[PDB]
Amino acid sequence: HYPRPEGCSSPPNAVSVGLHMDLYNYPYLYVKGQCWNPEYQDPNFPRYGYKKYGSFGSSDHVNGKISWDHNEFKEGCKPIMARLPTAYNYPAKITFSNFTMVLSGYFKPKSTGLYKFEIHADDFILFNFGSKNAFECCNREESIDNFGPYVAYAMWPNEADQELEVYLFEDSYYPIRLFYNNRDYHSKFMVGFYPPNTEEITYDFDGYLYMLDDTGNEC
Ligand SMILES: CC(=O)N[C@@H]1[C@@H](O)[C@H](O[C@@H]2O[C@H](CO)[C@H](O)[C@H](O)[C@H]2O)[C@@H](CO)O[C@H]1O
Ligand SMILES: [Ca+2]
Ligand SMILES: [Cl-]
Repeated sequence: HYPRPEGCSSPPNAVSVGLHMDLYNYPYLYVKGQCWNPEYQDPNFPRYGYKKYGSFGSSDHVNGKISWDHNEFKEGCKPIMARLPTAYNYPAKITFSNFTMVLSGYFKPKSTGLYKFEIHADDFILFNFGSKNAFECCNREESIDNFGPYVAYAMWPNEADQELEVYLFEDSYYPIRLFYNNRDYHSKFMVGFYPPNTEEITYDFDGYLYMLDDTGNEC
């Protein structure tokens, strides 16, 4: 039985394009008995530990080509400044070597059918999906950390590749929450999907990602 998660409904004027992003500090234990912080492994971390170093940035309308694979860095145990893809509407360089990111909003299928998602993580990616898994319809800011058991849990090195299948409907916006951490050095945040009856994967979310107003009525 393919999973069939709950979605949301909204009048078009209450809909805007793209996801919300918040960026959080994630320090090294030390910079110039390993150097990187193992905190990200604690089970309380994705629920509330991820905020305890404070945040440093946010953006909105995050759309299109949101994945990356940064494997060019030469040095470990050291903060390295680099830019996010332009999909993030976030101009400043970040400590790509060590940071945490949460992306939330809604995935809207273009056709009713079965979707397969594929994620590849360095270091850590969590995938929550559905009004009863990610967050409440039209109440994203209040319920953002009330997510359920993960639909996918990818951690480098040993659990770094994951996939999942969900059956989805044209007329519904599905709450979606993507948690990413880099503890150190190289950074990979790859979230792709296969639409229904489609053999080739895509990493372009353009036309699929939306935000609804936080009215709180289930819309
Ligand atoms: C070339 C090499 O082996 N460099 C090592 C790093 O692998 C290692 O850091 C880890 O790198 C992996 C990717 O392979 C991953 O991104 C981890 O997050 C990261 O900690 C590092 C140990 O601190 O030493 C480098 O020299
Ligand atoms: Ca890493
Ligand atoms: Cl659900």
